Amino acid sequence: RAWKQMSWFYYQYLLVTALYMLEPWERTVFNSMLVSIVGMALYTGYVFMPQHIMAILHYFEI
Amino acid sequence: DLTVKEKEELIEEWQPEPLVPPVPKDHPALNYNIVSGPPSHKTVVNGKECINFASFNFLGLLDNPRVKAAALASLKKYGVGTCGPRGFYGTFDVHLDLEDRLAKFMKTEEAIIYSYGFATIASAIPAYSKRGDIVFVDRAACFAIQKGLQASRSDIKLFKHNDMADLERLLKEQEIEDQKNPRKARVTRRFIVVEGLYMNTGTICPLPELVKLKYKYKARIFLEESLSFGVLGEHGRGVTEHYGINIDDIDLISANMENALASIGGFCCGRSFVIDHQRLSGQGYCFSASLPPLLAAAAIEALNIMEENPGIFAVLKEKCGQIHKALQGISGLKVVGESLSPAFHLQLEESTGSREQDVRLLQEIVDQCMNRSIALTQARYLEKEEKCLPPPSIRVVVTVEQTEEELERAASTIKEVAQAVLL
Amino acid sequence: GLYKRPFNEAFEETPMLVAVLTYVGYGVLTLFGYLRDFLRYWRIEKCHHATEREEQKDFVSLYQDFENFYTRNLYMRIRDNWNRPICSVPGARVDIMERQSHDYNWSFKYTGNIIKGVINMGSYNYLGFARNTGSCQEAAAKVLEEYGAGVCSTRQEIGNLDKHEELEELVARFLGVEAAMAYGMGFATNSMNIPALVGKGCLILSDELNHASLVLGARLSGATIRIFKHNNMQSLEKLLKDAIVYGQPRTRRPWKKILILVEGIYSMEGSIVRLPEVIALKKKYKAYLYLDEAHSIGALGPTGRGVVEYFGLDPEDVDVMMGTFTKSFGASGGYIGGKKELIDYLRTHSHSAVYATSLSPPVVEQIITSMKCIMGQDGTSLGKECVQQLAENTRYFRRRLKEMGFIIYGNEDSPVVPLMLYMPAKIGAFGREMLKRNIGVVVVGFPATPIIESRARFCLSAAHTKEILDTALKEIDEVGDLLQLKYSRHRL
Repeated sequence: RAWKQMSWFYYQYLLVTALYMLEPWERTVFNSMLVSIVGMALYTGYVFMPQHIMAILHYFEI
Repeated sequence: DLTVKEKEELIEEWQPEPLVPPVPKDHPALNYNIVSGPPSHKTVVNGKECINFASFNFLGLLDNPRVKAAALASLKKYGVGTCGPRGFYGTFDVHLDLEDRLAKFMKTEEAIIYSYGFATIASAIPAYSKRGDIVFVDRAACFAIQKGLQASRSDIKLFKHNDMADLERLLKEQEIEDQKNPRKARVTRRFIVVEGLYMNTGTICPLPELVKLKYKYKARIFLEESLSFGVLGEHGRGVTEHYGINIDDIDLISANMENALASIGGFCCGRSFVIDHQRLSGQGYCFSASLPPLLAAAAIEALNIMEENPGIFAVLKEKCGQIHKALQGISGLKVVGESLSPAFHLQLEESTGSREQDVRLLQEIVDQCMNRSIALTQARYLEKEEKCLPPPSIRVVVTVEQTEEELERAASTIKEVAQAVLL
Repeated sequence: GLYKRPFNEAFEETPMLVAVLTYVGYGVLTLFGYLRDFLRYWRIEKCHHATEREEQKDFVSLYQDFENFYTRNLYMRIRDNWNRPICSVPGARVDIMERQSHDYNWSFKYTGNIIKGVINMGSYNYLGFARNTGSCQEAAAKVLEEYGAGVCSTRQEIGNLDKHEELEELVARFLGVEAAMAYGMGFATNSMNIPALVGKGCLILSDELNHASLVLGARLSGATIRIFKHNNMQSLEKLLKDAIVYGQPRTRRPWKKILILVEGIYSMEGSIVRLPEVIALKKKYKAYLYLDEAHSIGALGPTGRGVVEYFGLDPEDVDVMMGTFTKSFGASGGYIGGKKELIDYLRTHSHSAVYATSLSPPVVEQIITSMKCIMGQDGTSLGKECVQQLAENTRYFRRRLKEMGFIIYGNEDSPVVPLMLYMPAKIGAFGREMLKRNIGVVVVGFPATPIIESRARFCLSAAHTKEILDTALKEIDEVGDLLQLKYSRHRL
């Protein structure tokens, strides 16, 4: 049942970001750019931002 | 500035004009002709039986039993109303079949259907021409073309009727203006809006010279073929059929299905590159309901009848020639038009000073003819609105239905009546 | 301006998050449109577009690229929701020809199959006079057999028939005005008869959300045009005061006339005009009123006479009453009603009366029979039942959708129900998801409506029965859960 939930979440992502309209290669281009930017932000956060905030967030989630 | 007291008394004092000015009692257009029945050949006008020389029904397809049966079958299938625009559940299969039939009939890639004969050209012109463009339109063009040119805000430059030296002069002057400012010249579009057979005058345009001018001065061409669509050429494809001009040269060809095909509507045909823009930028298309199915089916059946035998065009041509030849020699009137033209005009040779007296003379002639069983009509114009107002004139319309004897009687009746009244 | 019965309307505002996501979606589409345009220009990808012929390459380009930007990159992606062909009478249930595309909506191929029994909510038959059987159809068939289809000349010359006179006097008795005139097209009615009434030196106070025909009619005449906010009567009063006090723009001369262009029901918004306040203002400031009643002439009022009967007012107060037969009576046409002098002036000085062809004789008989049915001439009780059923349908549908959690615009009595989607992808998604479940709806977007407010408009009818409405409500509820379309913070 979790797979149906995740497919629905992806469908909502497509509806919100207007990727529903676009052809599959355009979707792949957008997703690649998004994950590249996410990785860049993660690396920059690792270089400078303290991990203490991450530990606090993990404790709050747990 | 102004006090509240001053503004209140200003609002109190103001008295606006009446909504509509008073109309004189003796206005000819105020009285309407009541046709008791269909406006067919041998009709009844004002209670008097008359032979119809006034209605634009060239091929006699108005009361053809095949056309009526086709329209009745379509009415039984769909009904009378479309109940929506072409965008919103108002596109039927008959509309697509009719568009395809017109595209195949005119040897053209695409055609588009408007639901009213005025709106087709009055919405075709504003779509392609915007503010800042140059338009070279003929002096003697119908009201629909003028309103289409007014709806767009381009620059309109009239030229003399069927004068190609004057179009050369205008296009050369615009060439100099282009040389002065190349930056604007690169973004200014030139159009030439002409008509195949002119309703006002009754003459025909010189397409060969117009096409050479298009290819010399890079100015596109729009053609209106209201009268010449179903009457000119061997297979009745218009004036491009008449001259032999390749239809690809003409960029847009607009006509109305109301004269020859005898069903309400209009259409515009051209390449897909040109036509497809009208489906979104055509106001008469996007913002109005579609053609009722029965009218579209009647148009399709009329197209079938025209395609089955093209001899009716030849018989119409010979009838026009014969009546035009017989109408020559009136003592007080003169014929304005060409032999090949179905609908031409009779105008006074020596016109009195006032236009109202000329209209009164022509209407007395029309009434005296109508008492003798010939239903003539007089061309009706808006005096104030028209850019170039033609002289008052009686309209003569010829049909494949009117036999030779009826044409001879009409000619002799007009001769007697005009020579009596002008005496 | 006094309302004898309450005037309850609601226009709930766009939530902040939904507006932000709408802007993000439009931005993504804009960037990918720029990318596709760049690829197409450099021929890296083949173009499914027509090109100007090689003999016309050195001509000035007919279309400026930026002009068609919205159409190629945004409208084309969801073009399948519009121009859907039908092959049946547009009753409660319609037959849609099935079509498919293999190059992403650039060209459509018709598959053999036909979708049967589609619940229809895009057609305008409020009173359910769109049927292929009935007394209207028999009368139209008889007139088609006798008079033929289409007339071949203008009204002034030979195209004036006895049917036209019968229809005009019938309309005059219908509305309650002294005289009326009929035209072959409502768009033509507006665009040809607004320029006759006013000219240069007259002011036209137009609504914000007026139809394209009214705007075109105002543009064709030389009158100065000013715009007031949609049903903001304080704004109308301010513009009236300023126009009367100051005068013409360059030379501060008084105006010749002031004409107020309004509508009965605004189709997109679904809001009924505040007519009593407009009449109070026009009586206080000596203005003229042009009331367009395309959507309200059949739907609204206890006996289907329009807004002037819905509010209980007097038809003599309104100077010009335009109207269209396409919506309710089921036949194409248009009309203007007013006093005798106005109608005589229009009969003499109207563009369509001089240059345009009359109505078709088969259509005028359908109109005549529909009107005689509505106002009780036929002897049957179809006129009362149709209006009562339409009112009940409107109440039921609007109540049920509002208590599901959707955002609905407009007055609670208007039969047009605009549901709000707010997002560009959901415009296509809603249409496709509805059609999969055998409901046809009209989704409109950026050109007809503002950029943020995207809506699906349901046009209810007296043809829809309670079972059709219940089925439609179930399917709309399920699709709303699917697409997360319940943006209402008030009720659920």
